[PDB]
Amino acid sequence: DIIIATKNGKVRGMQLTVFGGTVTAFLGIPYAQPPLGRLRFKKPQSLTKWSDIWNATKYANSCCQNIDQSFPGFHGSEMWNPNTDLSEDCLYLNVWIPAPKPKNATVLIWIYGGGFQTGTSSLHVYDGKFLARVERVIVVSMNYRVGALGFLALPGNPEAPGNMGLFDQQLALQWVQKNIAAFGGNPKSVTLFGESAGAASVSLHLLSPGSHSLFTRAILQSGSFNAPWAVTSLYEARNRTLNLAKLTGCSRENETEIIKCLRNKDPQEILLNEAFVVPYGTPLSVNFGPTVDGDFLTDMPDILLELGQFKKTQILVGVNKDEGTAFLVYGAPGFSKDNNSIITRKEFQEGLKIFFPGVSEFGKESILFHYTDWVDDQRPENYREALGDVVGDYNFICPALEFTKKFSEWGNNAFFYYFEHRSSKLPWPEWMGVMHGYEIEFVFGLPLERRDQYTKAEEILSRSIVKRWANFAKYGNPQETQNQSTSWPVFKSTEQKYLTLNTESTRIMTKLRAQQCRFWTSFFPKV
Ligand SMILES: *[C@@H]1O[C@H](CO[C@@H]2O[C@@H](C)[C@@H](O)[C@@H](O)[C@@H]2O)[C@@H](O[C@@H]2O[C@H](CO)[C@@H](O)[C@H](O)[C@H]2NC(C)=O)[C@H](O)[C@H]1NC(C)=O
Ligand SMILES: *[C@@H]1O[C@H](CO[C@@H]2O[C@@H](C)[C@@H](O)[C@@H](O)[C@@H]2O)[C@@H](O[C@@H]2O[C@H](CO)[C@@H](O)[C@H](O)[C@H]2NC(C)=O)[C@H](O)[C@H]1NC(C)=O
Ligand SMILES: *[C@@H]1O[C@H](CO[C@@H]2O[C@@H](C)[C@@H](O)[C@@H](O)[C@@H]2O)[C@@H](O[C@@H]2O[C@H](CO)[C@@H](O)[C@H](O)[C@H]2NC(C)=O)[C@H](O)[C@H]1NC(C)=O
Ligand SMILES: O=C(NC[C@H](O)CNCC1CCCCC1)C(c1ccccc1)c1ccccc1
Ligand SMILES: *[C@@H]1O[C@H](CO[C@@H]2O[C@@H](C)[C@@H](O)[C@@H](O)[C@@H]2O)[C@@H](O)[C@H](O)[C@H]1NC(C)=O
Ligand SMILES: *[C@@H]1O[C@H](CO)[C@@H](O)[C@H](O)[C@H]1NC(C)=O
Ligand SMILES: *[C@@H]1O[C@H](CO)[C@@H](O)[C@H](O)[C@H]1NC(C)=O
Ligand SMILES: [Cl-]
Ligand SMILES: [Cl-]
Ligand SMILES: [Cl-]
Ligand SMILES: [Cl-]
Ligand SMILES: [Cl-]
Ligand SMILES: [Cl-]
Ligand SMILES: [Cl-]
Ligand SMILES: [Cl-]
Ligand SMILES: [Cl-]
Ligand SMILES: [Cl-]
Ligand SMILES: [Cl-]
Ligand SMILES: [Cl-]
Ligand SMILES: [Cl-]
Ligand code: NA
Ligand code: NA
Repeated sequence: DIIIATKNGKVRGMQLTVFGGTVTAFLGIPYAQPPLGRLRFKKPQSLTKWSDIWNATKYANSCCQNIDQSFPGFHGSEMWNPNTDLSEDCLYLNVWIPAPKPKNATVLIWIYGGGFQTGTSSLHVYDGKFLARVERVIVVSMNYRVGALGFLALPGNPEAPGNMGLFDQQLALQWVQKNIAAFGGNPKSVTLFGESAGAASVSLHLLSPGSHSLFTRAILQSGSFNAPWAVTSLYEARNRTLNLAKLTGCSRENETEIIKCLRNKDPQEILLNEAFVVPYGTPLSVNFGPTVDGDFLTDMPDILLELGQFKKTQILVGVNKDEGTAFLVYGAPGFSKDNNSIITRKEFQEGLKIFFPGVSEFGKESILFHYTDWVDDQRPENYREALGDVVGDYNFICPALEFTKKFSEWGNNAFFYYFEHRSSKLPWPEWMGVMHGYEIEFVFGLPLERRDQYTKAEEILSRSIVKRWANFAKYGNPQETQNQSTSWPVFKSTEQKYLTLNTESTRIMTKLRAQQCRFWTSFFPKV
């Protein structure tokens, strides 16, 4: 029996057998008053002390969210849907500590993605027990509010100030500072890592002054705040808030009377209405996301990045080879996970209208012009691969690259990776390649489980990635120093070296997607 005295009370964990060893898991520790009733849409409130032994032996409720129902019964989509009950009462976190108890272990804090509308820390691919067992770090992950319940914005109004889900994250980082030493953890050695909207979240903690003292280093997988989907403007946010008010019958004149009316609405009413607050949205539609609230985020983050206004520390940043492919089968005409998705020039043009709905004809033409000059015009995959590249370069790869160049220009070490391995267990079709989100299982060491039917070469690749991530968190330097590994050079703004992650030869390359990213980063924002 394993009871720890946290600052708010005693929690009891459970014992886990992992690779002939043991991990102690604390699942579902609460870190805030449940944001219910009059607390819905507010910032999270501190938790009152309990005098019993809290039983932290099962994953807690997931936060209210809409489910991906586009492919019922398909593991490729459903692996991402919540695996606990949905509830507003969802502000809980998990802790995996090595056995026996460490003395001063580095802590890894995971922040999941999901487009800021979905996600949960209880997902199988976020199980931190392998990192605890293998690298003797402490893995922490938290649930945070998402969708309108987490990011509805009436800027300046504390009844719904925006960025509540980011403050949920922040309060959990504070829990680790106040409590993790009781678990064997070193609160002075905390590395945030996250993927997609989780990665964008991590980058925003690098800008928020309130999070500066709550972590040491940061890892950003397939995401950063300067990606076009990551920050809702004050314009759209209030137009989206106001729409939601109309759809729910809550249009009032006193701006607080609106919030009051959305608080007697059942969570389902709010959820089913989030889809329509945007007139013509995209598959990547972040209906309710981070805004410039003037509390968590003091200015527009592009300006903060550009003028060096962020925590000075090391970062590890990276992207996958085919970020853009997953989105094509959520709306692009002619695409389907159940065929090879050979699309015509006309279908490609229609696809740009889907992903760039309010962009001018000239802007859409300029995308076509940059991506439709190929070596071979007979190649029938040409338009199919071009549209995936368009979506991935615009939405993920070029913003991550630009974040890395700009962040490192202020003098910190940065490490950039290009993940190009397609999991042998990937349930999506082959033409979709190295998809968005399918490095995560390698980062968490799932292929280290010999029973799970990954190949040997994947166990090795995961084993090395896990080492490099752990060395990064522990030492600010993501090297594998023992097994004659390729040395990972720092990403400098001149040479822009990066490391490729794959099962064969890990190489050092320069200036990833240079041509494509000059278009997206220099020319396209003019249109
Ligand atoms: C746990 O270790 C810390 C030292 O942390 C080091 O620095 C961090 C930035 C991180 O990178 C870790 O890997 C390092 O191990 C100890 O902190 C010291 O505390 C004493 C007070 O007793 C203080 O005088 C020292 O200045 C601190 N050292 C540093 C480097 O800041 C802490 O005591 C250790 N905890 C336990 C329980 O042993
Ligand atoms: C700001 O919001 C308006 C209002 O959104 C419309 O009504 C909501 C209830 C929701 O159902 C949305 O999908 C609706 O679009 C939007 O502009 C509207 O555009 C549509 C047609 O595209 C049409 O209803 C009206 O022309 C507009 N509604 C008005 C004027 O009330 C759009 O999101 C934003 N419009 C502007 C001008 O900023
Ligand atoms: C690939 O499939 C898409 C999607 O069509 C559906 O899925 C298929 C697997 C099959 O079950 C079809 O019967 C389904 O309709 C095809 O796109 C459709 O194309 C037809 C005619 O070209 C058109 O009428 C539909 O509107 C299209 N639907 C969508 C969602 O785009 C596409 O033609 C298939 N491509 C190849 C190369 O086989
Ligand atoms: O992740 C989103 N929404 C939550 C959805 O319940 C689940 N996602 C679909 C999965 C399919 C394969 C890998 C990716 C996840 C959304 C998004 C928006 C902005 C940035 C990143 C992601 C999105 C993702 C894929 C396709 C369409 C939309
Ligand atoms: C919390 O859970 C306890 C679980 O029962 C046993 O507790 C320890 C001693 C281990 O042996 C464990 O494996 C067992 O399952 C309950 O005894 C206790 O009443 C519970 N308390 C609350 C408040 O739910
Ligand atoms: C809106 O209602 C709140 C609560 O009663 C009140 O404090 C505020 O002054 C009202 N605003 C206006 C403009 O009347
Ligand atoms: C290095 O190789 C040895 C070979 O036995 C293996 O046990 C070990 O896990 C490897 N280490 C890393 C970090 O890959
Ligand atoms: Cl719960
Ligand atoms: Cl519910
Ligand atoms: Cl599961
Ligand atoms: Cl899986
Ligand atoms: Cl490539
Ligand atoms: Cl052509
Ligand atoms: Cl061009
Ligand atoms: Cl998988
Ligand atoms: Cl093919
Ligand atoms: Cl070299
Ligand atoms: Cl390239
Ligand atoms: Cl250059
Ligand atoms: Cl150009
Ligand atoms: Na390339
Ligand atoms: Na141009």
